[PDB]
Amino acid sequence: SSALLRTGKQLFDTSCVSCHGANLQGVPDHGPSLIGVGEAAVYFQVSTGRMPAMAPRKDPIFDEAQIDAIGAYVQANGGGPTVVRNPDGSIATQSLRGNDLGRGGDLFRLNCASCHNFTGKGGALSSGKYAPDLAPANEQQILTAMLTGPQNMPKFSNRQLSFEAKKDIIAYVKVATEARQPGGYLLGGFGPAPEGMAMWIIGMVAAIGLALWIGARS
Amino acid sequence: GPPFIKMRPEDMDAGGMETVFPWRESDGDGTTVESHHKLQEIAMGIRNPVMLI
Amino acid sequence: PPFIKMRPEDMDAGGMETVFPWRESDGDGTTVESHHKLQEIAMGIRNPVMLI
Ligand code: HEC
Ligand code: HEC
Repeated sequence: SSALLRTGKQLFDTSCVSCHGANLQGVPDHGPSLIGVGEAAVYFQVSTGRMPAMAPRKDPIFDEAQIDAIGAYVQANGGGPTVVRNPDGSIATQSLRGNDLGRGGDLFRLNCASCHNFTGKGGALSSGKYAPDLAPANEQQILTAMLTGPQNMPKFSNRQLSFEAKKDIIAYVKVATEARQPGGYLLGGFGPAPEGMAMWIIGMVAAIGLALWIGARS
Repeated sequence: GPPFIKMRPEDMDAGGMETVFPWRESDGDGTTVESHHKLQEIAMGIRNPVMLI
Repeated sequence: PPFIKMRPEDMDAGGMETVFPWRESDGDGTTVESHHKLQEIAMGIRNPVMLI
C-alpha cells in the first residue's frame, strides 16, 4: 500500500521526483510544493491525462489502480479533499447524480457558464490558455476538478457549495450535453457567427447556382 | 430556501470567486408577496452585482 | 386573508351573498403558491355560486 505508493511515485522516478522532490518539497523553478492538496487533486490530474508535458488533455499514464496508490501517498504526506467513493470499495458513478435540475441549471449559468460555455462547449480566454469542452468529462472527475481548483480555475470549497449543489450541477451537465438537440444538426453551440458562415457558404452557393441554371449569360 | 443567505469570512478559499448582492435585513425571506417582490426587484438591478475575491 | 369561512347564523331572511370553493388544503394567502392557488380559484368562469 504505502510502500507500493512510494514505489509508484518516487521509485517510479519517471513521474514525481523530477518536478516536486522526493519528499514532495517542490522545486520552485518548475512546479509547486504539492504538500497541502489531497488525493483528489492527484486523482483528477492523473486520470484525465493531464500528465507531465513539455498542457492539453492526452492519454492517461497510470490506470491499473495505482492512481489510488498515488492518492494514498499524497494524502498521507498531507491532508486535503478525498475522492468520493461508492459504498462497495469502488468509485461512485450514479449515486453522485442528483434529481433537481432548475437549481443546478441556475448555478451553472451563474458560475459555470461564464468560462466554459452556455452549452458546455469550449470557451475562449485571454493570453494562451482556454476553456476545454465538457463533452469528454466524466462526473467523478467533474466533482473532483471543481473541488481541487486546477490551473486558471477558481478553487471551490465544499463549505460554500452544498453537496446537493454538486449533484444538481453534475446532473445538469450530463443532461445538457448528452441529450439530442431537437432542432436537427447542431452547429457547435456557438452564437450566430457559424450560422452566418453556413448561410454564406450554402445558401448563397445554391441560390447562385439555381440563378445561373435558370438564367443565361450574355 | 431563501434566495440569498448571509456570508461568513471562513467560508472562502485562497482562490475562490463568488457573487454577492445587497441583503437589507428588513427585506426578510421570500415568504410573503411583498418580500418576494422586493427580492425580485433587488435581483433585477444592473448595478447591484458585486464580486468578492 | 382573501376568503373566510361561513356560518349559518351570519345571514338574513332577505340577504344574498357570493361564495367560492375553499379547499382548505391550499392554505391562506401567505405563501406564493397558496396565493396563486387562491387567485386561480378566483379566476374561474364556472366557480361563483349565489346563496340566498
Ligand atoms: C515539470 C513536469 C511535471 C512533472 C514531472 C509532474 N508535473 Fe504536476 N504539474 C506540472 C506543473 C509545472 C504544475 C503547476 C501548475 C500547472 O502547471 O498546471 C503541475 C500541477 C500539478 C497538480 C495540480 C496543481 C496542484 O497544485 O496540485 C497536481 C495534482 C500535480 N501536478 C501532480 C503531479 C503528479 C501526481 C505527478 C507525478 C505523476 C506530477 N505532478 C509530475 C508539471 C509536472
Ligand atoms: C475561466 C475561469 C473558470 C471558471 C469560472 C470555471 N472554470 Fe472550469 N476550468 C478552467 C480552466 C482554464 C480549465 C482547464 C485547465 C486545464 O486543462 O489545465 C478548467 C477545467 C474544467 C473541467 C475539466 C475538464 C477536463 O476535461 O478535465 C471541468 C469539468 C470544468 N472546468 C467545469 C467547470 C465548472 C463546474 C465550473 C464552475 C465551478 C467552471 N468550470 C468554472 C477555468 C474555469
